[PDB]
Amino acid sequence: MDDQGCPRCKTTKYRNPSLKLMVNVCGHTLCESCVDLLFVRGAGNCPECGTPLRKSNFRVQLFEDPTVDKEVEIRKKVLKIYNKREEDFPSLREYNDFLEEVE
Amino acid sequence: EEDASQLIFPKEFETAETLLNSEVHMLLEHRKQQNESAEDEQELSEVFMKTLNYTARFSRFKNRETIASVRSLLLQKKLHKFELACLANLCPETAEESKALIPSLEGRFEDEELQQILDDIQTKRSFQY
Amino acid sequence: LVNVVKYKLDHMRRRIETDERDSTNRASFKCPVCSSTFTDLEANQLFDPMTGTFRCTFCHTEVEEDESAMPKKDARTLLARFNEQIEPIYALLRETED
Amino acid sequence: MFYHISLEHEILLHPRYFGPNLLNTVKQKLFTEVEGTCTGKYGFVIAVTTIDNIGAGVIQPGRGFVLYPVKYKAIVFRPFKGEVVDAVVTQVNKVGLFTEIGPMSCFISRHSIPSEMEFDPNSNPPCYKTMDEDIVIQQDDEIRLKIVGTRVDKNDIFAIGSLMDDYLGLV
Amino acid sequence: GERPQANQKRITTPYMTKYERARVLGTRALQIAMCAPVMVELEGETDPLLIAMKELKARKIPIIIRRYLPDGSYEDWGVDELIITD
Ligand SMILES: [Zn+2]
Ligand SMILES: [Zn+2]
Ligand SMILES: [Zn+2]
Repeated sequence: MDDQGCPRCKTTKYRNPSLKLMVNVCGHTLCESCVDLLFVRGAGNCPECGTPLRKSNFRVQLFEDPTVDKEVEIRKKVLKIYNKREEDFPSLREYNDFLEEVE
Repeated sequence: EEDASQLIFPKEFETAETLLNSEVHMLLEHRKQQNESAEDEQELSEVFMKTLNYTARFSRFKNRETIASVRSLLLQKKLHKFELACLANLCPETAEESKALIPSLEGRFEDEELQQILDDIQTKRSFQY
Repeated sequence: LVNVVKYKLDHMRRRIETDERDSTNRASFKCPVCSSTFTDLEANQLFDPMTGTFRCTFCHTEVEEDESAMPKKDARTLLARFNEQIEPIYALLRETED
Repeated sequence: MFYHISLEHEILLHPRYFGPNLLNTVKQKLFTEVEGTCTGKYGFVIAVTTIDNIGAGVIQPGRGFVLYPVKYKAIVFRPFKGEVVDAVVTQVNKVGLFTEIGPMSCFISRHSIPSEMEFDPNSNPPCYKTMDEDIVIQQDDEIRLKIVGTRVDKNDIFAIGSLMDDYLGLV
Repeated sequence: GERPQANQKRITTPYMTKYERARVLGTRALQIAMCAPVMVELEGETDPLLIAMKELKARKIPIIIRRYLPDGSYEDWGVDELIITD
């Protein structure tokens, strides 16, 4: 929980166990405290690089979904452009051999 | 408090008619004609010249009936009086740019119908003067 | 006694959050000559285009900060981490009651 | 935002300023009084459209002037929290950017400015240019910002803005 | 329309009272003293109390008496519709 770090406020996880955490598109985890604290100071920029955040692309949740950063990125990359490939490949393949390349 | 992102408007500015740049510039142009073709004896002020120049600097329309046509297509949908002027005065280009200016627009209708709405706005947009 | 201890823990945790939230939003301009606390909503009238700096109202003096003691852009981290120090000193007492 | 509602204000006329047409004297004085001012409830009155109805003459003791409850419809300007409009850069300072939207003055703090557009005090004209010199935002430029907090004051209303938002710059 | 009812039925006799004569003579004297157009023709006088008295006999003073009723309504009266009493 507190081992992944915190961007701006840095003092929020130690104040409330049932904290509402959010995610973005580049691949970070920002709680609800960093959303309002960064908007009154700047806007929607990535604390590490430069990722613009205009639309409401935040997924609010209080169950602590992003546990491991490795298993949360593979679930978003498949349900984006790889989920649409589940129909085009069966229209040309003939054996279970090319499906191992997608995995 | 008042908030334009969540449509938090008071009881006085809830059902008020909004105006854009070319509309105010048109009404202020009639006041200029009353000073050139009549003049009377009283002189105006510099504030009227600065306001008239600022409206024409950001204006994008010309004809009178053309402006009222833009505020017509942006009303039949589930929108608001504030969201109507933001999509008519600024004249958005793409469908994704419209939602970037209004936070309360993403939680409405899809972008399939919004693309056809902006087609009429860009058609009547005066590219040159 | 079980609920009385938990009653004070909710007010002691919110007292630091209230005193910190009511201290970051105040001011950030003060003249070191006339000792006048200015705000950020008056920068359009306290500016002089012939010098590029800020001035005052009834006098022509240069302003500075606003007494560095409030949680500013950099001093907020020093005061925010003080609330996290309550967890290690009370973890032996909170884990037992939980 | 430019609105169009009905306004009601008590106009005082001097007893000597009557003339032949009494209705024409009150109308000519209305345009040279309510215009250019601003209120905390209606907004910045620019000009009066069409005169609606004109009341009678109310006379009160101890006040020799005459009052006419003239009802009209004038345009106003009341900014709200969250409006995205364009601005014109007037002054550029190392502390913050000074922009103005017509008769309204704005303000952009330093923390709302990206680190790429850093202030360069070397050259004489102040501007906010990037490291690779891509865009240059100097005096008298058409930019875009978002209103953060509004404030009314006699006539010159205040409305702080931000620049860190996306889809801004020279439009 | 919900309060002024002077264009239908009037109950008070059309006659000027001693209270209305004092206000008309006092209000008109203050207006003329502040440079006001004389309704009648001046013959050569400078007393402000006499100018307003001469205009009262000529019933040319453009004022309307608004008598507020104690119930909540009010009635209107003119100079020509009220005969002065001396
Ligand atoms: Zn945080
Ligand atoms: Zn990043
Ligand atoms: Zn000073």
